[PDB]
Amino acid sequence: MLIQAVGVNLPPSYVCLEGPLGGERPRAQGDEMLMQRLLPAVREALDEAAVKPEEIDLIVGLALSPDHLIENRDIMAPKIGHPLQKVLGANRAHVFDLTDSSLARALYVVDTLASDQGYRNVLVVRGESSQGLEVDSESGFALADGALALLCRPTGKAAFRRGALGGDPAQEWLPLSIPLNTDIRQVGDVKGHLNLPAQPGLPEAVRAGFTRLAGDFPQLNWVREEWFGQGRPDGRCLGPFELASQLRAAQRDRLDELLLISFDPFGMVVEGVTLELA
Amino acid sequence: AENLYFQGHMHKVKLAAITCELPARSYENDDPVFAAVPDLSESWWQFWGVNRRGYFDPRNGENEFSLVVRAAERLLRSSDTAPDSVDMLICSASSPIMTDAGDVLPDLRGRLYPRMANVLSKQLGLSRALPLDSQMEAASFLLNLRLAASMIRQGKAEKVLVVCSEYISNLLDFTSRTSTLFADGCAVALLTRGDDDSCDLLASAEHSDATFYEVATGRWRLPENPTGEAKPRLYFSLFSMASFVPTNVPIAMRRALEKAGLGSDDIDYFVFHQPAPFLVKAWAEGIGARPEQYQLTMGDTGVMISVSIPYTLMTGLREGKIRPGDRIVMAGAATGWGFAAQVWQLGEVLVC
Repeated sequence: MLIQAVGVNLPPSYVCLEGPLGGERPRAQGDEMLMQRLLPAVREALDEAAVKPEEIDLIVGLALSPDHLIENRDIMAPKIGHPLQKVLGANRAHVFDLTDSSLARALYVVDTLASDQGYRNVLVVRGESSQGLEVDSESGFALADGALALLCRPTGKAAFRRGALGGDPAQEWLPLSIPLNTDIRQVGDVKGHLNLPAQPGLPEAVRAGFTRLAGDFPQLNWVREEWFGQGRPDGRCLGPFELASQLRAAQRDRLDELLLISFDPFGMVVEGVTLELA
Repeated sequence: AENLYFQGHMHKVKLAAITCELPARSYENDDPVFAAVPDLSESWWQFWGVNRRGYFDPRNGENEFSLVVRAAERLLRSSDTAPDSVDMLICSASSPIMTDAGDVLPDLRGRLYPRMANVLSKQLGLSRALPLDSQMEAASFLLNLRLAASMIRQGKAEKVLVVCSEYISNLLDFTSRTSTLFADGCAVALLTRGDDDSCDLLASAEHSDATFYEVATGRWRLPENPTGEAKPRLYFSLFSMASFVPTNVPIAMRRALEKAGLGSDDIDYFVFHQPAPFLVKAWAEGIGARPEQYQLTMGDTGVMISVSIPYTLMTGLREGKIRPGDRIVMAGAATGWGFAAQVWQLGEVLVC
C-alpha cells in the first residue's frame, strides 16, 4: 500500500475535557457537519497527487458519528463514502465502509482487495463530526473531530500486526462502547453516549503497545495515533488525525516506507500496517 | 513449461459451508403489526411479492447476535471447523442498532458501537481470527465473500467465516408503507483455501453510483403518521430513476463475466438479491437468464437486506437447483447505491 497523498481538515475549535482519558481535542461546533471538512481534505489529497475524481477506483470510509455527516444532518445511512462519491464526481468508484475498524486494519484489508482487483487509485477516509455523541464526562474521553483522506495505490505487499496494549500484562482493559440514547426527545439530541471507563494507565499502555508493535519492524520509522492528552504537550491530541503531520514529515524527509500504528478502543488493541510513501 | 522458473498462483477459494437462521415468528400481510400502515391494497402486496416475513422477537431471546451464535456454532460443528483455525471473521449488519453482546459484554443493551465481529469472535472462541465489520447494505454478503476471497487468494487467510445479520425491523416505521417489505434474518458462510480446482471465485465486479443516495436512507425522525408523544428514532426513510437499478445489476454481471472470460450461456444458475419480482426479472432478462435458472424467494421471508442472497443460494443448493460443479452468478444491488456480481465455480457446498 503506497500513500500517494494525505489530506487533513480539522475544525479550528478545540475543547478541553478533564479526566485521566481527557485532553484538548478538535470539536465541531453548531451544526457543522463532516462533509464540510471531508470534501476539502479529499480534494487536497487529489490535488497533491494530480489524480482526478474520475480516476478513483475505490472509496472506503470510517466514521462513527451518527448524525452531522452531510447537509441533511439527520441522515446516518448510507454512510458518508456515498455522498462523498456524489459530490466528488468519482463516477467509476466502488464505495463501502469498514465501520469501527482502525485505520491500520482498514488499510491492510483495502490493500488486499484493491491490489487483487487491479485498482490503481483508492481513497481511504476517516472523519468525525461527533455532536451526536455525548462525551464521557467521567473519564474525559471524547473523539477528535475532523477529516483525514489517504489517497493510496495498492500493492498487496502491506504487512499487518494486531498487538496487545502494554503496561500491566494482567490488566484487563475496559473497552469503549457507544450505547444508544434511550431518551431521545428531539431530533437534535445525542443519539449515543461515549463510554470509556476512567483508566489512568490506559494512555501509557497504548503508547507502550505501539512501541512493542514497532519492534516487529525495527528497520521502519513509524507514525501513530494519539487518542489521549495525558503526557502530551498542552494535553492536546488529534486522535487518528495526528497521523497527517507525521506522514507529511516522513514525506519531507523522503522516507520510502514506514509503519502506521492505530489504537482500536473497541478491541483495546493496537494495529499496525506497513506502507510505501510517495 | 512456460518458464524455467515457476509462476506464482493465487489460491483457489472454496465456498465450503453455508447456513441461515430466520426468525421463529412469521407475520402475514393482514397481521395486526400493519394496522397503522396507510394506503395498503392487494395490488401493493401482489406487486412486491412478499406474502409473509419474519421479525426477531427479542423478548424471547432472538436478536442479531443470539441467532448468529446459534448458526455459526452449528456451522462450525457441522463443517468440523476448529474455532482456532478461523483466520478472519467478517461481519455485516445493515441496521446501525445492535442489541446483544452475549457473555462478552453482558451489560450492554441497545448500542451503535462496537459492531459484531470482535465480540462474536470472543463468544465463539475464534482465538486466531482477525475481526472485521464491513458495510455495503444489501450487497454485504457479496462484499464479504470478495474480501474473504482476496485474503485467501493472497495467502493472508486460510479459513474465513462470513456473517450477515439483519435486524432491519428495529428501523422500520410501522406507521408507514415503508415497513411492509423488509424483514430480519441471519446467514453464515465459511470460505477456505481450496485444495483442488473444484471451487473458485472466477471473477467479481463491484461498482457504486450515488446519484440517488438520498432516496433510501436511515434518518433520525418522527414517525410518518405519529400518535401521542412519539419520540424520534432511526428509521428507514424513502424519499420520492426508473431504469437505474434494473440496468446496473446487469452492468455488474457483464463486467464480472467479461473478467472471467465467460458468457451468460456458460452459467448454470443465477442467485439474485430479492427486492421485488419485477426487479429480479429485469436483472435476469438483462443478462439472458431464464426463469428456470433462478429462484424468487422473498415470498415467505420478506426482503432480508444482505441475507436475501445467501438465503437464496442456500435454497438453491438445498433444493438441487444448484449442483456441484455448477458455474453460477450471484448478483445484487444495495442502497447508496452499490452493485456487485460474482462468477463462481462451485464444488460441494455443505448446507447445514
